[PDB]
Amino acid sequence: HFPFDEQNCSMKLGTWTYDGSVVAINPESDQPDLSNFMESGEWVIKESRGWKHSVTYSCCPDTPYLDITYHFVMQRLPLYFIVNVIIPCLLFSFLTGLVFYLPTDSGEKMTLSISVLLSLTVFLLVIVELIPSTSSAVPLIGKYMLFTMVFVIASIIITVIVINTHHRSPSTHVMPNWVRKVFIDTIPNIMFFSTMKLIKHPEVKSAIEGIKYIAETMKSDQESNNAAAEWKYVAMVMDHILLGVFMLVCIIGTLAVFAGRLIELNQQ
Amino acid sequence: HFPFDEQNCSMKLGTWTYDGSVVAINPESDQPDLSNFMESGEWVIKESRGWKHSVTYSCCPDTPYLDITYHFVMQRLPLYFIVNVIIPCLLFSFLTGLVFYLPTDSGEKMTLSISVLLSLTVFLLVIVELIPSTSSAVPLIGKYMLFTMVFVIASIIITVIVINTHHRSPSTHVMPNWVRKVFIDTIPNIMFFSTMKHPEVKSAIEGIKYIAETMK
Amino acid sequence: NGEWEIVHRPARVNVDPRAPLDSPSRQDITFYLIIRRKPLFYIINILVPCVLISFMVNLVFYLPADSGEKTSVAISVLLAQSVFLLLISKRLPATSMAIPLIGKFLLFGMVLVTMVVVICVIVLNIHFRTPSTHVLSEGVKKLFLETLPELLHMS
Amino acid sequence: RTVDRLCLFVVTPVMVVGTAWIFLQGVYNQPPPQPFPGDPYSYNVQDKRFI
Amino acid sequence: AVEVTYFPFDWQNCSLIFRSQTYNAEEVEFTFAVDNDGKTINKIDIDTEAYTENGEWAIDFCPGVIRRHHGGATDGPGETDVIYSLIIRRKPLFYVINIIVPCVLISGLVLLAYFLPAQAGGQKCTVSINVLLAQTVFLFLIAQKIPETSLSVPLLGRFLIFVMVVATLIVMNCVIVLNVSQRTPTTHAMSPRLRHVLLELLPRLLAPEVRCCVDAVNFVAESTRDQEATGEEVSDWVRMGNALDNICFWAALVLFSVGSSLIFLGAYFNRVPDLPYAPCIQP
Amino acid sequence: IAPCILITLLAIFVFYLPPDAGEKMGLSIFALLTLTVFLLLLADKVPETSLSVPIIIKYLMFTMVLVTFSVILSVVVLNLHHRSPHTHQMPLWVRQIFIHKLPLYLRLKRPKLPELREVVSSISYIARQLQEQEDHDALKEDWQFVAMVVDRLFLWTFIIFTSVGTLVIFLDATYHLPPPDPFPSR
Ligand SMILES: *[C@@H]1O[C@H](CO)[C@@H](O[C@@H]2O[C@H](CO)[C@@H](O[C@@H]3O[C@H](CO[C@H]4O[C@H](CO[C@H]5O[C@H](CO)[C@@H](O)[C@H](O)[C@@H]5O)[C@@H](O)[C@H](O[C@H]5O[C@H](CO)[C@@H](O)[C@H](O)[C@@H]5O)[C@@H]4O)[C@@H](O)[C@H](O[C@H]4O[C@H](CO)[C@@H](O)[C@H](O)[C@@H]4O)[C@@H]3O)[C@H](O)[C@H]2NC(C)=O)[C@H](O)[C@H]1NC(C)=O
Ligand SMILES: *[C@@H]1O[C@H](CO)[C@@H](O[C@@H]2O[C@H](CO)[C@@H](O[C@@H]3O[C@H](CO[C@H]4O[C@H](CO)[C@@H](O)[C@H](O[C@H]5O[C@H](CO)[C@@H](O)[C@H](O)[C@@H]5O)[C@@H]4O)[C@@H](O)[C@H](O[C@H]4O[C@H](CO)[C@@H](O)[C@H](O)[C@@H]4O)[C@@H]3O)[C@H](O)[C@H]2NC(C)=O)[C@H](O)[C@H]1NC(C)=O
Ligand SMILES: *[C@@H]1O[C@H](CO)[C@@H](O[C@@H]2O[C@H](CO)[C@@H](O[C@@H]3O[C@H](CO[C@H]4O[C@H](CO)[C@@H](O)[C@H](O[C@H]5O[C@H](CO)[C@@H](O)[C@H](O)[C@@H]5O)[C@@H]4O)[C@@H](O)[C@H](O[C@H]4O[C@H](CO)[C@@H](O)[C@H](O)[C@@H]4O)[C@@H]3O)[C@H](O)[C@H]2NC(C)=O)[C@H](O)[C@H]1NC(C)=O
Ligand SMILES: *[C@@H]1O[C@H](CO)[C@@H](O[C@@H]2O[C@H](CO)[C@@H](O[C@@H]3O[C@H](CO[C@H]4O[C@H](CO)[C@@H](O)[C@H](O)[C@@H]4O)[C@@H](O)[C@H](O[C@H]4O[C@H](CO)[C@@H](O)[C@H](O)[C@@H]4O)[C@@H]3O)[C@H](O)[C@H]2NC(C)=O)[C@H](O)[C@H]1NC(C)=O
Ligand SMILES: *[C@@H]1O[C@H](CO)[C@@H](O[C@@H]2O[C@H](CO)[C@@H](O[C@@H]3O[C@H](CO[C@H]4O[C@H](CO)[C@@H](O)[C@H](O)[C@@H]4O)[C@@H](O)[C@H](O[C@H]4O[C@H](CO)[C@@H](O)[C@H](O)[C@@H]4O)[C@@H]3O)[C@H](O)[C@H]2NC(C)=O)[C@H](O)[C@H]1NC(C)=O
Ligand SMILES: CC(C)CCC[C@@H](C)[C@H]1CC[C@H]2[C@@H]3CC=C4C[C@@H](O)CC[C@]4(C)[C@H]3CC[C@]12C
Ligand SMILES: CC(C)CCC[C@@H](C)[C@H]1CC[C@H]2[C@@H]3CC=C4C[C@@H](O)CC[C@]4(C)[C@H]3CC[C@]12C
Ligand SMILES: CC(C)CCC[C@@H](C)[C@H]1CC[C@H]2[C@@H]3CC=C4C[C@@H](O)CC[C@]4(C)[C@H]3CC[C@]12C
Ligand SMILES: CC(C)CCC[C@@H](C)[C@H]1CC[C@H]2[C@@H]3CC=C4C[C@@H](O)CC[C@]4(C)[C@H]3CC[C@]12C
Ligand SMILES: CC(=O)OCC[N+](C)(C)C
Repeated sequence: HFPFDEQNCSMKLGTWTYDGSVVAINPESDQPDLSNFMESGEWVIKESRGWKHSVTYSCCPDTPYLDITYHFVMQRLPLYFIVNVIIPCLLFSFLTGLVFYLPTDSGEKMTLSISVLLSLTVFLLVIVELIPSTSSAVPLIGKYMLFTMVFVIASIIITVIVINTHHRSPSTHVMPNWVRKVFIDTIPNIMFFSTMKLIKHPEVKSAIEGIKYIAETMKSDQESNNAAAEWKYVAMVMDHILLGVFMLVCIIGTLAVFAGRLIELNQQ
Repeated sequence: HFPFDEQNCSMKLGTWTYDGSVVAINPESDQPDLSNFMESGEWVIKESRGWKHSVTYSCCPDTPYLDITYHFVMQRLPLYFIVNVIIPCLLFSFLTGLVFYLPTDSGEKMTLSISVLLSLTVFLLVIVELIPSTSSAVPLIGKYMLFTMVFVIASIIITVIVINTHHRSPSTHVMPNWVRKVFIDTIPNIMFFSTMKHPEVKSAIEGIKYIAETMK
Repeated sequence: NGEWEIVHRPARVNVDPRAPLDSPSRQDITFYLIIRRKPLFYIINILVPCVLISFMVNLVFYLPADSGEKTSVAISVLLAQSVFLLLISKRLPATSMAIPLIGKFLLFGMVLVTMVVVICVIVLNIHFRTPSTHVLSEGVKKLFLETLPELLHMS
Repeated sequence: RTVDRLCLFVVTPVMVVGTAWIFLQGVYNQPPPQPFPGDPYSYNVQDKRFI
Repeated sequence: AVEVTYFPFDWQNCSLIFRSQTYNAEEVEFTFAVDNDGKTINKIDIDTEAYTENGEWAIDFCPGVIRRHHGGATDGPGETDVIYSLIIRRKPLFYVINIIVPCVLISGLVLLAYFLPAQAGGQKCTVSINVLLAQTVFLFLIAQKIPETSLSVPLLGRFLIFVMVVATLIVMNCVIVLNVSQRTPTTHAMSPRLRHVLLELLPRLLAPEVRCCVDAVNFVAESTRDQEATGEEVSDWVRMGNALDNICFWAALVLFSVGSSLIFLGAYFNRVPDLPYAPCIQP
Repeated sequence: IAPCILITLLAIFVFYLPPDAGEKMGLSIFALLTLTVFLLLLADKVPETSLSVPIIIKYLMFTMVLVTFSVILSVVVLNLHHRSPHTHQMPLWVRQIFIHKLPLYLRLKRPKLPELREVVSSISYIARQLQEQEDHDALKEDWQFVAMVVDRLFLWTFIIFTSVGTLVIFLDATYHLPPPDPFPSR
């Protein structure tokens, strides 16, 4: 649950070379003396308690071995990690989804996504130094950072797919019928949809045929423009769906990571 | 003057509990003994000297205590800081001014300027680590870093202004007379570059005229 | 230990036959610890981000040349790998017996990303050719516009 | 575009296979079954070497 | 214990507590030494012959107090100690030049994105997101300097987080303006509400040969007319984006200036309190 | 060393990137930023004395100077490429050197009734405008060909200087052998 974790640290004290039949130890009080305890800026001691234990081994029934164990239940103060670690990661997670509202024709989607990735990579240098290096379990803050890295990389992959779709033309591709039915017809109906979708002379003869050539050329160009516009519209629809999905993923991932432990701490 | 700084490090030595009237200390020589001194790869000892002093303290108002202060005046060897710190800063500072030779139509002005700023930002960490948190003075290397930073910031601001001027639409913004007077007429003199009956037939005729006017 | 698990823990009495009896080096008792690292921390915090970012460079081949953002993606991946190498350089000794496995992967990925940047440069150079600059021979057309597209099953 | 697709089909499998090889060296790296090579004894209390 | 709230424009209260390790107050007691004039020196003494000034920390006050406690019968023998309170003031000159001023300038660069064009070669996002990358580098720097306690947040960290949030919101603003400016009729329908708000309400607030050739010529004329109309609609979208950029610049400037001013005026009013003690060092 | 070599090859290959891609600045300057990262990496390992400079530091500063010069020369090439044909007239010496002499030595071969009266006037105007468009295109192509020639010259220059400098430094490092005798005669 780091940095919202609670620890239980003990101090076991005993006479090293004397057993209970020669030297007996008893607690002075049921609790450690905290009357002269200096305030900690990182931990709050919730509970403290000293227990005496006596162990008799089956081999030696007349020789007890004694100890006194003082345990402290302590709660970390999480403000430093909240400010320095969690908030920047949340900002990068939020910035991840904004690429899907940027137009492809801007020519800056890759800039935005890659710069968010580079910022996260630099932030790794803070994460590694401020996170425990144990392998008993994954820190919760580490789970959040891995989540953010994975989904910015996914955003980059899907953005590359969207940019590839935007630039398709009849000179390279032909729209499948399923693409049309899924993206131009069905999806926008569950969306806002406020979007579209004498003469013998060689020279006079050459001039007439040339004028017809220009007219045919721009007819073909307009047809290709319409097909490219259909591809661009498909790309825009995918971008809107992905914007919604990624913002939802950001919110739900943040909550699914932190809210369980935060609600548990609120109950206490 | 860091990294071209000279320091004067002292060593005050004296008998703690004996005053000059019971124990007297005298220097063996006017200078510290440097016969067995190992050469330093970072400092050169320009001067060294030992002075005897008799000082009265508040604790013992009537008994002056003696001390010998040995001071060393040393000069830093700046080659390491020149090569490792200053030269990259020179490189970025020189690259700062080149955005104004980069055309706007390239669409790369902000890339160059902001990336130079990023490099200097990455370099600011080293200069931060190398000096004390002391308010007596700003180091010369710190002054140079701040100057380069402000230089790049001003370059970015003026580059944004230039880009804004370049893409100014004719329709939205008419050219003011002061702009045309200064930048197009006055300034270019000091520098040197150039100075800048079926209805269907009627429908076709009107269409050709429309194309001509559109290209007008 | 949070990072090490004990696999073997033998003890031995070692006697050097060649050493003299009156030497302190004749006899010793040695206790050995064979320990395995638990790599979960390094996996989660280094290897998955580094491997994913390195694999991300292959997306440039699916980026159209008209985007004007291929080499930027590739060189940025190289910069990220450099940051990872900076991270890893502080955690291991600078020994010469072997290249670490993570170091092997980082060097391999950086060489591959450099090759990818070169490929992107060449592809962009080919893309922006015009009649006024270059001549498009018929063999080049026959190969790259009818033969390889059929072989590669491009749309 | 054709050159780009060929590079996609050549470079990507090479990187995948190289990464797989490099990390498979480490994944199946294990300490030896016995503490000392050439010595079959396990040095464990489950096998006491009685006199 | 370091009170971090106004770091690096902070002042601290460091205690020096002296006591007998062995004896209770009844066995050994303390009194302050008296000067040559017979005045009790209830403070840290400073001899001008044997004092050096710390470059970063100035000592404003240093009173001393002899405390007696546990004198009640329920506590047993009385105990005593002597506590000196060094009230020290940081000299923040280094943090101002090396960290704060560069951070402020680079954070303020994000406001320039509103003045770049909302077109392909404008590079608004390239400016703002890279400012966010530079701020992340500054976060790496600041993590190595600030204290690592959680009783409050240092002012340096608060300012950095604030400018990062502002830069993120301005990145979102740039994305929205780029989205609005680059709408084309073939993929976006004109919105009369947004147009009326942005462009009207808001400035106020603040033979077959002959026939076939004629057909081709008419086709060309109509194609040119359609192209002109599409260009006109693109112009309206661009103008609406420009108006949005214009007002959003003022909003962002007000937010940035007000927040930075409040954060640093918090430091301005954090001065060593006017205590009734004599100064530690005589002038 | 290997990352430095890789970044150096990318610095060389910037001169093969076409100006119309709008990507030379990004590649060159990010190569420089990567070199800065490796300077940070080396900062934790090098001796901090000032009697001499390590050879690896000389190599790292040589690479940084090379990448900086790649940035500068790429800016020069982009300035030549996007030169406005009408505000800038090509000097005759530029034409002679960079369009006629240099391309041969660089193996760069450049390829190759009032209504009727008003109709006539409109057609003549359109043809005249297309003629001026062609002339502007020709001048722009001349400037762009000069930019291409200059880019190829800088590519060859960078290859030569890089190879020579890297060879010199690597041979200086390689032949530094330990003493055959512990106490050499000096
Ligand atoms: C954080 O971590 C710490 C651990 O570091 C943890 O501390 C534990 O706290 C719990 C309390 O919540 C402790 O449990 C209590 O222990 C009391 C002391 O137990 C010892 O002493 C007993 C008394 O010995 C004398 O009397 C008996 C006859 O009664 C006699 O035979 C003896 O010779 C001697 O004269 C002794 O009986 C007891 O032995 C038991 O336990 C050991 C060890 O498991 C076992 O080997 C024995 O067989 C036997 O079961 C032991 O030596 C104890 O008095 C107390 O009992 C009360 O509660 C129980 C609840 O089940 C009731 O049944 C009982 O009637 C009493 O009301 C209770 O068991 C525990 O020992 C602490 N552990 C340590 C190591 O300190 C904190 O709780 C943690 N904090 C968190 C999580 O918040
Ligand atoms: C973890 O690390 C520990 C060390 O800290 C490893 O323990 C070492 O394991 C190896 C392999 O099990 C041991 O080597 C073997 O030693 C035996 C015994 O040899 C002894 O007795 C011989 C007879 O008196 C004597 O000749 C030997 O001395 C010779 O060799 C040493 C080598 O250092 C040399 O210094 C001397 O001058 C001699 O030349 C020694 O005192 C030996 O029988 C084994 O034989 C192997 O090698 C021979 C060829 O040389 C070959 O013919 C055999 O078939 C066989 O392969 C072998 O040398 C070593 O002694 C241990 N070191 C200790 C205990 O300190 C441990 O294995 C590591 N665990 C891992 C990696 O899992
Ligand atoms: C690593 O670092 C160590 C030092 O820490 C290096 O060791 C030094 O190496 C040099 C060169 O090998 C040595 O200088 C040579 O010394 C020999 C022997 O001189 C000694 O014996 C003499 C006996 O007759 C005696 O007279 C000498 O005394 C004089 O010189 C010493 C010098 O320290 C001086 O202190 C005295 O006051 C005297 O003046 C001394 O005890 C000598 O034969 C060599 O002569 C060479 O140079 C002369 C130049 O005139 C030339 O004529 C000869 O032909 C010959 O070429 C030379 O002076 C030095 O003494 C070593 N220092 C030590 C051992 O402490 C070591 O070499 C380094 N290793 C590497 C690989 O770099
Ligand atoms: C680095 O810092 C050290 C201090 O830490 C400086 O050292 C000072 O050096 C100057 C000399 O340059 C010293 O001044 C000389 O002191 C001598 C001894 O003074 C003591 O003893 C006499 C006799 O009992 C007492 O009267 C006196 O009060 C002291 O107790 C004097 O004999 C010298 O006098 C001669 O020089 C002066 C100046 O030229 C003449 O006017 C005299 O007539 C006479 O010729 C002289 O005053 C000084 O005391 C040193 N201070 C300490 C604390 O050691 C270094 O100079 C400094 N380095 C640099 C380069 O900044
Ligand atoms: C720098 O740090 C020092 C040390 O922390 C501060 O000096 C202490 O300041 C606190 C107040 O913040 C003082 O505590 C107050 O003492 C008053 C006097 O009673 C004390 O002295 C008598 C002497 O006979 C004892 O019998 C008695 O037990 C006390 O020790 C109290 O009247 C005050 O009471 C208030 O607080 C308590 C809770 O703590 C409430 O229960 C009361 O109702 C009431 O509200 C208080 O306890 C302390 O004595 C000072 N220590 C010294 C001077 O040695 C400096 O002020 C600080 N400097 C700054 C911040 O500028
Ligand atoms: C693309 C996906 C797979 C992410 C990249 C995974 C890379 C980094 C590989 C390299 C070595 C791999 C590890 C090697 C061994 C094991 C086996 C078992 O103990 C669980 C998984 C685990 C621990 C692997 C997890 C994934 C791993 C860390
Ligand atoms: C190819 C890319 C993703 C590089 C990383 C490959 C990693 C994720 C793969 C390659 C081979 C995999 C191993 C193959 C087989 C097994 C045995 C089984 O008990 C599951 C874990 C384990 C040990 C796998 C762990 C993950 C692994 C190491
Ligand atoms: C996100 C933007 C708006 C704000 C950025 C600065 C952040 C870090 C600031 C804004 C408000 C601040 C909080 C305001 C008040 C308190 C109560 C105090 O007893 C402990 C610190 C604490 C809990 C602050 C922590 C830092 C804080 C959360
Ligand atoms: C030439 C450019 C492009 C490459 C980078 C500059 C390099 C070669 C320069 C910068 C500073 C220089 C060093 C500065 C001073 C000294 C001390 C003396 O013993 C002469 C050589 C030596 C050690 C120089 C060697 C060359 C050097 C390292
Ligand atoms: C007598 C005695 O111990 O004095 C110590 C202080 N000093 C060295 C300044 C006189």
